[PDB]
Amino acid sequence: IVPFAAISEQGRQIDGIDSKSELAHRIMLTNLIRLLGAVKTQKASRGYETRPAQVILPLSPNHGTFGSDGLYSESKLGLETLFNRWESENWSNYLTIC
Amino acid sequence: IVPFAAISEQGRQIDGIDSKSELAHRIMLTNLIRLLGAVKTQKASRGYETRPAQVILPLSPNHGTFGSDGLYSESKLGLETLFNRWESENWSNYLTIC
Amino acid sequence: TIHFGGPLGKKIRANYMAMTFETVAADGSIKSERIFKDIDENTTSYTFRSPNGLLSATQFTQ
Amino acid sequence: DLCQNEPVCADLNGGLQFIPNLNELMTRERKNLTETSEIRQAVTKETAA
Repeated sequence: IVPFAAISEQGRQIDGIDSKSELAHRIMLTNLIRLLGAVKTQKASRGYETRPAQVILPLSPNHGTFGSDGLYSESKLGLETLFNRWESENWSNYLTIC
Repeated sequence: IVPFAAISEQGRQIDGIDSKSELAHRIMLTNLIRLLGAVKTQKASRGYETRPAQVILPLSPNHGTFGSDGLYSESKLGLETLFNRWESENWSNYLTIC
Repeated sequence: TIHFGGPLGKKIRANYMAMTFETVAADGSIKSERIFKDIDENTTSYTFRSPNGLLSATQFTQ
Repeated sequence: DLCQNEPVCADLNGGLQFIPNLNELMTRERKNLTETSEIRQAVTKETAA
């Protein structure tokens, strides 16, 4: 899986978090997590336990250091949590994180 | 500001991210950020620049280590970004983070 | 009310703290006294007051 | 005053971050309680029967 879809949030500071920032956050974090969950659901429902997929997971070095980029940094940091969730949840058998 | 409102997401794993997890995430992260932005807007609009408010910001040591808690860890980690945003954005004059 | 909150407020407070006037005591000794006795490094804010309005107060009238 | 200099991060965790595998430890201790409880209860119930 290469989930590299992204929207540009350039020009949005803390006072400019708008409906487009919500949409960008949804695309880059929330629905990405759901896309993975949906894949897991299929693989589990059919028992393909010896074919965990590699997820190339698009992280960013920008932790707010560029600035004025909306919720982009928060989305990218939020993805980093999957590293821990791979060990703490029951879907490692269906997915592996890179 | 003591924004300590929270909803319990106990029992939600990666396959159980539901409308209640979205609501909990909205309350603990998205609308918290908007609440701060709204305060900034007032203070800026009236020029109270020598009264930045302290934000006691409720972070958690749980970075997914308890498990089965929905989007709670992601919300709490997402708040940590404000530390950097205080330096990188133009609202330090109205707020300070703790 | 002036609020000394923040870096700017700390600077404003320091300006007030730095304000002084010298009095000659009856023995001829010069005593420096701060104008804003109420304000100090611990003071968070202060308030000017005038019942005929602050335009009638010499420090702002001038 | 410090927060006006720089953002402050206060660790009020009590050291929980130094415990490896907190969930497994918690699950084990919740078991430990239950076993001991059950044994005495089973003996009690059997003594009643």
